[PDB]
Amino acid sequence: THNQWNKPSKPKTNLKHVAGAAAAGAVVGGLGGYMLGSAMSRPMIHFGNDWEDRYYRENMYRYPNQVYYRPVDQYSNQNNFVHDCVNITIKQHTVTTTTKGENFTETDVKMMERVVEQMCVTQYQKESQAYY
Amino acid sequence: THNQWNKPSKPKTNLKHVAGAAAAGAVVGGLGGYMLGSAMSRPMIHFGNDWEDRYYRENMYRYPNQVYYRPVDQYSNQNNFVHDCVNITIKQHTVTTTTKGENFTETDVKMMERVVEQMCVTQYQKESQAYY
Amino acid sequence: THNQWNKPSKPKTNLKHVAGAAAAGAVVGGLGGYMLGSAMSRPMIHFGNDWEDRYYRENMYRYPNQVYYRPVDQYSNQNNFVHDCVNITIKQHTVTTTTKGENFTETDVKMMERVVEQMCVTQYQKESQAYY
Repeated sequence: THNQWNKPSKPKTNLKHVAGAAAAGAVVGGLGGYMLGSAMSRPMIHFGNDWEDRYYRENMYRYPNQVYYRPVDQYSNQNNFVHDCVNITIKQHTVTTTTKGENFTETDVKMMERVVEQMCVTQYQKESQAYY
Repeated sequence: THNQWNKPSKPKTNLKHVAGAAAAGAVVGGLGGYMLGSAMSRPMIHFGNDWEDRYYRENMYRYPNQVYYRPVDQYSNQNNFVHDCVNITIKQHTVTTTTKGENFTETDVKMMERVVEQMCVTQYQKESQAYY
Repeated sequence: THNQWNKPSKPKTNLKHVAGAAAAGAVVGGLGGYMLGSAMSRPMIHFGNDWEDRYYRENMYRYPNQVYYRPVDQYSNQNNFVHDCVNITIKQHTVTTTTKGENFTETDVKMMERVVEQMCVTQYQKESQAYY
């Protein structure tokens, strides 16, 4: 006789963001930036009744991977990448307070002429010759 | 006779961000940046009843990986990368307070002429020759 | 007779950020930056009942990894990388207070002419010749 009696009370099980290869917010590029043979995930959760006998499972597995970066004649002049050019600030600030003033003049002058030429300029070639 | 009796009360099980290869927010590049044969994760959780007998499982596993970086004729002139050009500040600041003033003049002057030529400039070649 | 009786009360089990290869926020590049044969993780948690007999499992494993960096004719002129050019500040600052003042003049002059030429400039070649 085999008797299995199961009564789990208010279980909570949460799986979030389970993947073989996870690249949710990845930024990839640049002549073969990311190479991956294979990726596998197998989370297992057991909290019931389990009874097994005389079985034969999951035998003789092979996972052969070859990941080759093997170009023959590769010429790259400019290869670049940047993530962020962030929080760049230029200001002229004045705060003036006069609780009480009788006979006065206030002058506030601000000039910005040629403050910057290049601020966030990543890749360029100027007056340059390349021969192949 | 076999008896399995299971009554787990209010269990909480949380799996989050389980992957074989995790590159969620990765930045990758640059002529074969990231090379991975294989990546595997098998997290296992057991808090029930488990009973097993006369079994034969998970035998004879092979995980052969070859990761070769073998380019033959590779010419790279400029290869670069930067994460962030962040929090760059230029300012001219004045705070002025007068609580009481009779017969006075105030003059605030601020100039910015040519403060910066290049602020965040990553890769460039100027008046340069390359021969191949 | 086999009796298994299981009554775990309010267990909490948390797995977060479990991976074979973890590169969540990595920055990678540069002509074969990161090379890895294989990476595996198998975390296991047991707090139930577990009864096993006469079994044969997980035998005869092989994990052969070859990770070869072997370019034949590699020419790299400029290879570079920077993380951050952060928190760069140039400022001219004045705080003035006069609680009480009768007969006075205040002048405040700020100039920035040519403060910086290159602030965060990583890679460049200027008036340079390369022969191959």
